[PDB]
Amino acid sequence: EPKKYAVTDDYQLSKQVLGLGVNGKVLECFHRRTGQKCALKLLYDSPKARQEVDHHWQASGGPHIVCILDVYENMHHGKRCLLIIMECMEGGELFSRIQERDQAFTEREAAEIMRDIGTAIQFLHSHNIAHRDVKPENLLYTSKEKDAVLKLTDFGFAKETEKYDKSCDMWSLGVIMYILLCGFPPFGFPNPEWSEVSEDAKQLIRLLLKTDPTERLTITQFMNHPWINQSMVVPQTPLHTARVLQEDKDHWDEVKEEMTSALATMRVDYDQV
Ligand SMILES: O=C1NCCc2[nH]c(-c3ccnc(-c4cnc5ccccc5c4)c3)cc21
Repeated sequence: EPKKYAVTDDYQLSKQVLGLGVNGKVLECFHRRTGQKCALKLLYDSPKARQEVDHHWQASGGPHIVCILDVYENMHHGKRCLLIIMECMEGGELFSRIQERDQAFTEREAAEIMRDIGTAIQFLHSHNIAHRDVKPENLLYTSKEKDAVLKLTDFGFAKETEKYDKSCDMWSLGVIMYILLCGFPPFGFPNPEWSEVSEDAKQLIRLLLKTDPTERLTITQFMNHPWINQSMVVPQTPLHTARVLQEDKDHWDEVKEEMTSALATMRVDYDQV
């Protein structure tokens, strides 16, 4: 299953960094014989690294999941490492693409995005995998083109399960959906940004952002909600999202940082009350 020969036999590596995960850095690379641009995640070997490889491998091929192409077990700097070769997500991050629109971003488009993310979580939860770190850095597009596909990645905190772990994914969906609809995170629905958002959308968010994890919707309830299930019928209402993301771009790193912190807090064995 994992290739034991040198990854450089098959791939020409670059030093262009494409992203950073808890277990390793993500580099650009090129398949030596097809020329296809790909992404290489370098994981120094460990049980956590073996878990990530195992979980991403099982999830690879599922809807809206970044696909693994190859996995290599190599020696690097005298250390045993695992190299995950993934499809190159040349469209970049979800919210950067929205930010780079001027053009109308509609509530229907947010509903289609959320349905895509929910489809990925639905696949994972039906295979007893909870992601536990769904966040802007992990939501990527296959290309900069209009027909790009949104996919989830990074299984470094994934866990084979537990209703609590799955409810942390559902909380992530509510946070992402909140930002999708107004351009700032929930950490009420203030006017003017939320003035014209439908009642279905605000109802779904409140059901996902319950403080009590047992009160949060499951992914099945999420996918059956009319805002998701009937996402095509969702009003084409133009949102403030792109404009707000541009206006607040200097604070975007802080938004990502506190979401990362909130997600890590949900993963601790024992937390304060
Ligand atoms: O596992 C991860 N944890 C943290 C972030 C991340 N990005 C990736 C990743 C994977 C594949 N392609 C990319 C990628 C992202 N952004 C790009 C922008 C422009 C060109 C290529 C890009 C590739 C990123 C994986 C991970």
